[PDB]
Amino acid sequence: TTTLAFRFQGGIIVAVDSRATAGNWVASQTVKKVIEINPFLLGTIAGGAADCQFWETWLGSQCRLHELREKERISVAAASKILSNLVYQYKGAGLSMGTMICGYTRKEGPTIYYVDSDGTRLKGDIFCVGSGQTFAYGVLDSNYKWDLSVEDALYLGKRSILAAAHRDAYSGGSVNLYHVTEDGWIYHGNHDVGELFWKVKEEEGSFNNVIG
Amino acid sequence: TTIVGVKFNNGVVIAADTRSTQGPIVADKNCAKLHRISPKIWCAGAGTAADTEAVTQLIGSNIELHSLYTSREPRVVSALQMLKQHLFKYQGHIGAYLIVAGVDPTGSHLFSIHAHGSTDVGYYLSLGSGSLAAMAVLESHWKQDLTKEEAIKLASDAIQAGIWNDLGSGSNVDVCVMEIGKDAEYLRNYLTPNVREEKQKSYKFPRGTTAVLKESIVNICD
Amino acid sequence: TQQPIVTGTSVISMKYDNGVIIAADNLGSYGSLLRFNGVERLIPVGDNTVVGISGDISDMQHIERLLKDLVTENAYDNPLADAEEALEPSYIFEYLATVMYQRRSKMNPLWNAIIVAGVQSNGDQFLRYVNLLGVTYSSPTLATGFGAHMANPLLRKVVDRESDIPKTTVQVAEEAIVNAMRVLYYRDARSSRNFSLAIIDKNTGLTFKKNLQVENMKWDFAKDIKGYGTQKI
Amino acid sequence: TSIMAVTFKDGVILGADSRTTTGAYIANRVTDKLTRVHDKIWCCRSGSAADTQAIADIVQYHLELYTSQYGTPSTETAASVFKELCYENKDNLTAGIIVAGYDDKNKGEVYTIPLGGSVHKLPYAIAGSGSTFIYGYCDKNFRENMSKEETVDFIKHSLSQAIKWDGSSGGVIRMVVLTAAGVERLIFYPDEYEQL
Amino acid sequence: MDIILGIRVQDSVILASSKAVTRGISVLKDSDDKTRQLSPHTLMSFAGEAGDTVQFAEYIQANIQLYSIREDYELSPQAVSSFVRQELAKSIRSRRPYQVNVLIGGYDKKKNKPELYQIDYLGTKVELPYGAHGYSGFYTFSLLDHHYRPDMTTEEGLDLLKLCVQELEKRMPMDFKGVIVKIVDKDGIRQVDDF
Amino acid sequence: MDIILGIRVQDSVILASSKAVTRGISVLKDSDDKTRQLSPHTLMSFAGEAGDTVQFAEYIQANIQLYSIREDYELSPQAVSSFVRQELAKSIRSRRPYQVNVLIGGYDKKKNKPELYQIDYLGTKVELPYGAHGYSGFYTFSLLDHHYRPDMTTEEGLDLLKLCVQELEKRMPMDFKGVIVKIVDKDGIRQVDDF
Amino acid sequence: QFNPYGDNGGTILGIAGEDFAVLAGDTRNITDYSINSRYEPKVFDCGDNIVMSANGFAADGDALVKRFKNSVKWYHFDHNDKKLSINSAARNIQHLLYGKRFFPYYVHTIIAGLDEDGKGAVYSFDPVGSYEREQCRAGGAAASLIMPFLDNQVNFKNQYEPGTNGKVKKPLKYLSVEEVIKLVRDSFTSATERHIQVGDGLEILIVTKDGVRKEFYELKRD
Amino acid sequence: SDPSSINGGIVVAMTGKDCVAIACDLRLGSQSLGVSNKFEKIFHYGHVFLGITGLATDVTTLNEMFRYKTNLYKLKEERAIEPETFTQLVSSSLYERRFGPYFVGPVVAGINSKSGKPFIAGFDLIGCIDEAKDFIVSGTASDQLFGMCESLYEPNLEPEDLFETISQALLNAADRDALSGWGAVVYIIKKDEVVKRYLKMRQD
Amino acid sequence: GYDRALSIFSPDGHIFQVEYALEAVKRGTCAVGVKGKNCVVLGCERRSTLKLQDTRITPSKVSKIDSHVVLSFSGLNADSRILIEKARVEAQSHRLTLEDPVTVEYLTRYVAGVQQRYTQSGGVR
Ligand SMILES: *[C@@](C)(CO)[C@](*)(O)[C@H](CC(C)C)NC(=O)[C@H](Cc1ccccc1)NC(=O)[C@H](CC(C)C)NC(=O)[C@H](CCc1ccccc1)NC(=O)CN1CCOCC1
Ligand SMILES: *[C@@](C)(CO)[C@](*)(O)[C@H](CC(C)C)NC(=O)[C@H](Cc1ccccc1)NC(=O)[C@H](CC(C)C)NC(=O)[C@H](CCc1ccccc1)NC(=O)CN1CCOCC1
Ligand SMILES: *[C@@](C)(CO)[C@](*)(O)[C@H](CC(C)C)NC(=O)[C@H](Cc1ccccc1)NC(=O)[C@H](CC(C)C)NC(=O)[C@H](CCc1ccccc1)NC(=O)CN1CCOCC1
Ligand SMILES: [Cl-]
Ligand SMILES: [Mg+2]
Ligand SMILES: [Mg+2]
Repeated sequence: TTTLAFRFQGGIIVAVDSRATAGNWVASQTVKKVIEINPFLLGTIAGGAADCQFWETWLGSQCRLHELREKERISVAAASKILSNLVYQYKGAGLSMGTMICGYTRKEGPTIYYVDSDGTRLKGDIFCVGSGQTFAYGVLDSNYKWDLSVEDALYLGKRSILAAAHRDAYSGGSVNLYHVTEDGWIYHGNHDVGELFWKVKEEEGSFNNVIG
Repeated sequence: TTIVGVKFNNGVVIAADTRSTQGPIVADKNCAKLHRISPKIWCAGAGTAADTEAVTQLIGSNIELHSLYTSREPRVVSALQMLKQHLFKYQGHIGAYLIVAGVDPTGSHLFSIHAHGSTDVGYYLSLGSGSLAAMAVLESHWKQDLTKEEAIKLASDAIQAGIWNDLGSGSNVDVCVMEIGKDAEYLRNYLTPNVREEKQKSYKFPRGTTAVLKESIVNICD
Repeated sequence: TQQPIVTGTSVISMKYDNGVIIAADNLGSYGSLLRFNGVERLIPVGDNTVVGISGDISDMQHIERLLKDLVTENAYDNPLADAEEALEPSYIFEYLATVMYQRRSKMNPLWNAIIVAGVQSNGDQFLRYVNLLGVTYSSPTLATGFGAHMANPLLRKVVDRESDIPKTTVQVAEEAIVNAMRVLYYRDARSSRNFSLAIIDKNTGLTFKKNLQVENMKWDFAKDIKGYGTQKI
Repeated sequence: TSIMAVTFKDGVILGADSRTTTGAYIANRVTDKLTRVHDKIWCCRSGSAADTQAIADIVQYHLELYTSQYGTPSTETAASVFKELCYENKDNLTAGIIVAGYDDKNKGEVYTIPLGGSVHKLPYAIAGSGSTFIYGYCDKNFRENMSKEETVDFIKHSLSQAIKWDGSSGGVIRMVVLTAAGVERLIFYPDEYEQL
Repeated sequence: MDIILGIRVQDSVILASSKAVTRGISVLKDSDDKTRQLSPHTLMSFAGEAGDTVQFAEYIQANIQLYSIREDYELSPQAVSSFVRQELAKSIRSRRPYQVNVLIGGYDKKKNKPELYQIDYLGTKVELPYGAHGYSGFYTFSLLDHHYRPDMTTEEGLDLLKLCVQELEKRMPMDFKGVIVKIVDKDGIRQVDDF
Repeated sequence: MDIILGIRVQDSVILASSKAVTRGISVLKDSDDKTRQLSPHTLMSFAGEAGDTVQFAEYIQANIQLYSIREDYELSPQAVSSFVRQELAKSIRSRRPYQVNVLIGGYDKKKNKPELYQIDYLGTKVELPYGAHGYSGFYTFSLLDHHYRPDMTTEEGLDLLKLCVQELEKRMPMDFKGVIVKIVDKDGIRQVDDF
Repeated sequence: QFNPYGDNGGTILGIAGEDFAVLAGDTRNITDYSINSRYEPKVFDCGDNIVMSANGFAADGDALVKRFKNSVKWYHFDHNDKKLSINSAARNIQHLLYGKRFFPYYVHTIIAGLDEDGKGAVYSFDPVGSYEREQCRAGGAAASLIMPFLDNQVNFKNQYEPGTNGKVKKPLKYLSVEEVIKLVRDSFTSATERHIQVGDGLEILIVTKDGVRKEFYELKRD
Repeated sequence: SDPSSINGGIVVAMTGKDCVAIACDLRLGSQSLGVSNKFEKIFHYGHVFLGITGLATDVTTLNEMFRYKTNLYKLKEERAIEPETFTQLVSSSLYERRFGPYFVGPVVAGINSKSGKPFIAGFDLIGCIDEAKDFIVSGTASDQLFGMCESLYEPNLEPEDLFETISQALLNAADRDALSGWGAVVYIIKKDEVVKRYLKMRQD
Repeated sequence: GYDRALSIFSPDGHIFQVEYALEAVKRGTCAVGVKGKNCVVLGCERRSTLKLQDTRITPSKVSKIDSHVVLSFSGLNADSRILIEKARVEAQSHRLTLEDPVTVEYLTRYVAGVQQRYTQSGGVR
């Protein structure tokens, strides 16, 4: 996997690949690695497929029960901590989960929380998670500014996944984009790397290592 | 693999399947496991494919040089002795399991050799992953004083038992008959009971389906 | 986690036109030591089922007791215990298959391979296999251990598929089983000459044959075999 | 394996089963474990088939070369050559060999050579996996200066029990008689010896 | 030994190599030059097992310098890289192999072209527009995929290189104490003193 | 989690804790606050196994805050440190122990004295004038043995602390991305924003 | 030491059409190099127009199918005979599989049927419960052989429109039940040729709004 | 630490009507890291073509070794080596290193200049010859290639049609393997002309 | 364990034990709550039959549950301690998991839930 999400002037960008592997066997190219918890909360998944999917699907149920009981949408902090406290109970049992809880609330504003299976929980502006996280970091960090436009931010997130999809053997398939604003998350389409790479190469003039 | 050997009235017959595996994958569906050591001494091989081929060629080469040196037709016991001493020296690391048979001035012979260098004598023998399926048939149907046509039938039946019941064996049946006073006849693909059925569809693509980036003429000449 | 101690070898079986045949030798091996020679490894349940068991004998004796207890339990408050509500081969099998899998799932398996041979109430032949892993499968011929490697090939020459079952008589089928038992005596180092054979027919019922012996063996050719290559004497 | 050699009035008799195994599978049910290293010096082979054959082949070569130079070797000499191979290559060999031969001066002699490579001269010797089950029987029934018929019966009854209890032993009972008269091969089939 | 980078541009090859030498929980030196000049227009940076690296580099350097004297002629970067690969290809099946990864940057005077070769300890050679060994590649390759252009100048290459070092200094766990940068072109080899 | 230091001076306790959070070959965060306020005049820094550290710190924080509400009274640093030690002393013989090392800096309002306690994951407590956990101690202890005086001011303590961080930045293999410094005195806890 | 798992081999295949869906699987059951059965079905009708197969370790496969069949039964009892939708069944199966996260069912599971819009549906599961709806999926021993062929022939991957300079892709379209069965049969005959654990017979279950139909075809028995 | 799957890569060869085709991917990586997208795995010595998958250092070493041996062959024999003869040479050379082998999966392809017969062959790492009428496969996606070739292939294909079949076999197999892809090359070989085509494939 | 159902319904549809618990509250000292525009004030009565008291150490009538919530009561004094303790623990538990202090409604809902549980649990009054 490769997944990222960064915070900026116009909210939060979230971008992920869609590959799933069993060793060197490419099992799937169409996996959905953004879990839609509610209209204001997103969750990225990386690591063990079943672990991530099962427990973030479970997280959505816990968040639903919160707003039924409290008559109010759960905070991004509280949501992330439910998940982190869950995986901490299973610490040592061998769960493999690298997740990022992204969302907006009134009291917090746009917020991103990194959570992993060995119990680490971190608030932050930029995070890249997965086997190809380093490849995404390289492109993202070197082009990141707080004052990016919504248009430029969406592209940088897309381009960072594309970079990782190219170099990392265990990442690829397609890019799924999301934009989180004060009004909630907005889906910005599925982008197959098969067409996106050549489109980016020609227009941008990058990827000169590859035989054109 | 499945390989067998059966003695009869005036000679000996050996047989083998034609499957070659690479893990659970069938690499070759029609490989030849019957090897010629000398004109009238042939060898069926099971185990490590490269080793059975290599060890049989080496001994076959030295048998030829020996035959020229001594001005005599080579003997099966010479091939047997040279093989077992070679295999023993390498302590089983050369994974060749062989059924050695043939005719020579002494008569007709049938032996087996294992990777560690032990040899056995018999009227009927079987080696390889499907040796138990083959040996079951041999034990059920073998008798003393077999004819040529009976021995070929018994041998090919023993290989068939391996083909059907052992996953390590399959495809076709190779046979070699070595009769006294006659030329040895190598019957490549003696039986072919595993023919691929007609495919339901042709997958011939329309020309231009594959996307191309560059073309160029390659220079093979000087 | 176990290791098997006193063990029983191959159990072989096949279907024929009117019923099923099953056989197993009377040996209880203790490693390479052929320790016990009076061991019955075919156990009838009612007059329509025979359970053939290989592997650990202590676990076999446990299974005997379970089957014995199953007959008792079925008879309770059951006026039709010897008629419509009698134990079927399929009932007996599924019970064992449930136990075998439950035990493997608790990492404490019954170290056996079992073949339940019988005839159902509607006349259909029943023949199904189950082992220490809870793995189950059915086939016109079934065999355990060395039987799977040597018997099945021979028995499949008689009944290679479903359509060959009506064409196979009890005479032909028994002959193939007795032949298979001889081959196993030749080639299985933990086998014995003495064995038991059971026929469950839809017409003639259960015929249980004890104290059989492997006979008509070929050993004469051994005298002609000298040395291991050269040797002439 | 089950193997034995027994001295008696007229000479010595070697005896063996005919089973070769790969795990629990019987690779050969008609094996000949009694093998000739010289005219009237033979050996019983137990342990690795590959090792014992390799060894026996070398000993036969040595004794043939001995005979060309110094004439017929003694049974003791043959056992010494077996020992030298088994002892010096003890780390790489699995061979339990019994050496038996007939001299005219020394009559019948039996030397046994276990795994270690040590030599032991005995009136009779037993070896192989199935020998464990007949120590009691053979000790109680063996007598010195037996007749040919008595010694054949002693070996037949002994190997019959060894075969009966040892799964690694079976098939036919081969025997080889070594006397002044010459070399005689004997064979005994299951139908005879099993019901003893 | 950790970070070694290489970038081939229009008219030169630029090699950046980390200055830190660490053993245990101590940085023993922060001014280490992880490179040797094989010939006037060929430079080899190196990284790997302690001791092996310098021993191998100097052994190669000695052999190339011997060739230069014997023939009164400078070997091409392609020829040097092939010699180096063969040495490592022998090494890997030795009793104790050289655990050394290298980059060979050179300027071919006959072709008038810069050339960058990346060779690992197994003897795996590849000619590249940009290269890296160790964990460095996991950041720099994707970064260069984006920003690199084949027709760049040396000054543009140095800015592109600064961008790599900045990213490594931000995301790498270990402190590698900056880099020594060297440029290989038609005029030979020279070191950038202020980086 | 790596570097946590502590220096008790005349009238205060100063805790310095590294900002880096690393997993694998990536620094995930460079602004991490490795401390929790247990009470208005007691601060606990922590370092160790991922997940365990924060889980343990917050669990202690919750318990001390519960005590404060129940009794309407602040526990002494000595009492807090003894409670923490016992928790770790239980932990070590559990099915899965907390692998967390802590420093507890506090100002005792009854004694009018600063106090620094160093407790490891085994539950080994010691009161010290200066303390450190992990590899940090191998540099800082000898440095403080030399430069530390018991009658120093808070400003002198911060200069003494700068001297430690400089040495660590020079000789430590890993980049720990600087430290967050906090001061505990009679007026409570406050953070030095510019360090 | 006791190993609670085993490999019973075999391979399975699911393909979805516009108003139908197929779930195929060979009938061979094996352990190591022995054949256990030439006809042991592992594709099952579970009710509510849902077909299911759990290929891998047969004991776990049978246990899972048995439990899901039972889950369907109790779904009817607890919710007024309501039809279990394919999407609901999939989620239910995830909880069955993940329920044994720390002692898994060693199986690749595939279910097939029709979604609530009446369109063909195929879902696939890993051993611990991660699932995904797809037009296409092969599972089991020969999945690596069959799957890329399906990508090419079902989803038209790497196929471009002739003469468009590799710029226009081959347009996606649903396949007829006749065309799908051709691809299934060719996939299995190809897999039988090159994989030793695949053969004997092929059993296809086709699911339409009318019900569940079956089709059987012979495969090579070597 | 499995030599055969560190660098990754694939080679496939097919026969047609009076022609052969051999094709390979372009990836060279170090496990997950993709390093080079120009690493060709097919070489040629005269009219005989050799493809090599496996450990890249050995791919390079063996190419240089067979160039060495075929050059001496040509000087002494005064003719180009034929595919049948070259196949034997490869087998000899590999088995020479029986107990310390090159970690490779070579594939010979070419047309015999005397008889005009199309010829292909494969080997294991210790030199066992795998001759075939239809096709030979090799590399980290060999399973995938076996599946594609066995279904897509048919005998007596024309060069233009054969190109489409082998190209689709390679591409769809490479897309199901993480360590293969990153570009591809296809050689179409006729009796006295050879066309080399670079394929457009997904770059992930 | 003591299982007896002490709180049960009577023919007229009343739970007498709950109603007799109200009588205990009616016996207790008066407590008053008044909320203004920007504040809340909790007034409490203390009976003056007890002289020679030590007002420093005597348990105060108003208790802090957290730094922002307070709880006063009327009725059995010993019973009130159990509710206050449970509420104080839940207040810290909420801060730990939700990373935010309890609302006054939530804390009330919790305390009320505890009181309810004791009206249909066996063995308790
Ligand atoms: C990038 C793409 C790769 O790391 C991402 O990190 C993705 C995350 C996405 C899918 C959410 N990770 C994976 O794809 C993940 C890698 C992985 C594998 C194993 C453990 C941890 C991480 N892959 C999986 O989870 C696959 C997904 C399937 C193929 C759709 N599942 C498996 O590999 C399963 C379950 C593994 C498992 C985990 C925990 C306990 C038991 C099992 N295993 C198999 O399918 C085994 N199999 C048998 C023979 O066929 C080959 C595969
Ligand atoms: C029956 C069919 C047994 O299944 C027969 O015994 C035949 C004998 C015939 C071919 C003469 N045996 C095989 O087919 C034999 C089975 C086997 C496999 C592995 C070890 C021993 C026996 N198969 C082979 O020898 C193949 C021949 C190929 C298909 C041309 N070779 C391999 O499978 C090699 C094994 C090489 C080897 C080296 C050192 C010691 C033992 C064996 N394996 C590979 O090439 C696998 N791998 C591919 C990726 O690259 C690295 C190696
Ligand atoms: C009785 C049977 C036992 O003492 C006799 O002593 C005979 C002696 C006669 C034959 C001269 N011994 C054997 O039959 C002997 C038993 C044995 C087995 C293993 C080590 C030492 C002794 N059997 C063999 O030597 C067979 C003969 C073959 C089938 C022709 N060889 C094997 O079983 C080989 C031997 C490999 C070996 C291992 C250690 C030292 C020397 C050689 N083993 C295998 O092939 C392994 N086999 C693979 C299949 O799974 C089961 C094990
Ligand atoms: Cl022997
Ligand atoms: Mg990739
Ligand atoms: Mg077969």
